[PDB]
Amino acid sequence: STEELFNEYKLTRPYMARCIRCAVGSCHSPIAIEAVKSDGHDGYVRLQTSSQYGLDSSGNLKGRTMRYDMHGTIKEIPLHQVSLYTSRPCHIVDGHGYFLLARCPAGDSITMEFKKDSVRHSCSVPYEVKFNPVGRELYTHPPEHGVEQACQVYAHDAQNRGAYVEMHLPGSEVDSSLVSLSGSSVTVTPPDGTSALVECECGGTKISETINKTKQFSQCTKKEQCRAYRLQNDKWVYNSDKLPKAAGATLKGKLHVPFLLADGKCTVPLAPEPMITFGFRSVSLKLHPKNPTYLITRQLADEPHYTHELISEPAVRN
Amino acid sequence: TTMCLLANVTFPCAQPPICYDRKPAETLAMLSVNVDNPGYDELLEAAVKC
Amino acid sequence: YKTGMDSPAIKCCGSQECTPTYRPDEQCKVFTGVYPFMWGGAYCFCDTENTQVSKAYVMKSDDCLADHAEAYKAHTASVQAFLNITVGEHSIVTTVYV
Amino acid sequence: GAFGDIQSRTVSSSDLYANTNLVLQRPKAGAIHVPYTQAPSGFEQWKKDKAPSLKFTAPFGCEIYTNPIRAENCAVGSIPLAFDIPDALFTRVSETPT
Amino acid sequence: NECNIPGNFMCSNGRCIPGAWQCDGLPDCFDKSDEKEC
Ligand SMILES: [Ca+2]
Repeated sequence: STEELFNEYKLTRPYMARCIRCAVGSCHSPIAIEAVKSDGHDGYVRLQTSSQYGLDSSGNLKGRTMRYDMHGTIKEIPLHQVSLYTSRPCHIVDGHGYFLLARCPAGDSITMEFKKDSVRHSCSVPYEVKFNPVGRELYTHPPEHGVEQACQVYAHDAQNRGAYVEMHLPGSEVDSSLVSLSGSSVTVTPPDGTSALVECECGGTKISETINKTKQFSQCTKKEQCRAYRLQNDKWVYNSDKLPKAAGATLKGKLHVPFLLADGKCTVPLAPEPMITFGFRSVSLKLHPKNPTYLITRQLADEPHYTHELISEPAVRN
Repeated sequence: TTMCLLANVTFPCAQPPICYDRKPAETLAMLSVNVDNPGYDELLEAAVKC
Repeated sequence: YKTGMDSPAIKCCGSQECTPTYRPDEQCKVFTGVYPFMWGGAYCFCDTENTQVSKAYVMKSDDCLADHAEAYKAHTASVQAFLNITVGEHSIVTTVYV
Repeated sequence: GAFGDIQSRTVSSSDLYANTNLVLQRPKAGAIHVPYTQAPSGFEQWKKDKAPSLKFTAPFGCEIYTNPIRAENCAVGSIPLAFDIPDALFTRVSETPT
Repeated sequence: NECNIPGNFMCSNGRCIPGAWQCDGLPDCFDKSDEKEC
């Protein structure tokens, strides 16, 4: 029953947003990044991007794809062309809607990039990504063998749960490949099956909504004075701050978010066994930690005198 | 039970009159006014499929 | 938390206003002297007297259900033991309250 | 910036108190975004500090558990007992060895 | 059996692939156990 899950991001389209670090400078990117969440334990993060996943360029379902917005025309590539990295390369697991799930190492940035023919697209964001160990032994890469604590990692399926984001009317995405000059006037050519609207300032205050017609206007000489917007009544976007909004109550629905933080099981390491030397009312502890290990002691009386210590070197505690 | 709205026609939320593969923007407008609804997920998964 | 942000309301050669919603910690401010850009060129034709409204609010995170901390108050406890009593080779195992 | 900057009354209360020091900032000249500046998650800062649990610090060697909040096996105090024994259980002398 | 991570489907060999990869028209588990009963 995956088609019942995917059917709500069919109402939506990918968009372009402002990314601060692109391949050269500051650009408008089709793969812009809204938020990175890293609160699952063993290295799984969940990116909310400005692209869409698990859908094809039409609206139907293709398996491992990124769907993006390239200056209005929606394009697509396979998922194995898209790579992202924090410090080391991350590994993309799955995608659903505006959301992506990756297995990432710890780092102070996220950079997603894909490669078209001779254009390289990138988007680096200053979003901190952390790695959260489980248990009282602080590893950096999850181990090979040990025991199994309970944990909380981002679930890998796109099951509808009780958490939502809010969708809206896309506003007037302005264009300038529409407006062009005649030999003596200004010419607006809206695309087929799409209505534009034109605001100019060459007479007094001029404004028009045009449909499907190469519609010239007299008294406008230079095309710097006319802005040709674009309109799409269908096809929701996210409530982004990198997009402008429409006029009047703005709201069209809400969608569920995939890959929520669920309870699970995680494998944790097991420290080398301490070597215990006994004496008269005293206990010595030889400790050889492989990776840093909390020692926590307490006494079973009315004053516990608890001791809490991160130990990362070979140490003897009496 | 929960009754959803497109007009003054309180239809059952499991039985919508329209679907997205028929209408591009009327389904989105029907979902627009019915956001404050405890049966919005029922209206949602019914309003996709015919 | 999760700082939610509404899209910027932009009017060309106009002036917006602040309409509140009483969302939690809902800040709103109106900025004048703005010449915004889209991907397809500039957005207004006016140099000055344009207006952009920022609106932000705090809502709780999507993972609030499985990752939250419960603040309680406790007083006047109640002790309860699982005894195993044998009186004259007749044994029971009963939760006694003490 | 500390524990409880979000205060939701229950998990599904739909009315949360929030004091997160949110301040809106002026957008960069030529860009459509909503820039803010707020204090970080006090819940995360509580999780970074977190003086250890009562499972490891409790006096008398208690064993704190979760689903009912309870302690176990705290070796403190003493239980008195009352036995109301019927007279039928008292066997006579000569029906036992001596 | 069941995987340790909740969103995962368990293949024939015990390999846990994501649950949206079951019955997708693409073979991921040994002997196509993601493509047996669809
Ligand atoms: Ca498969």
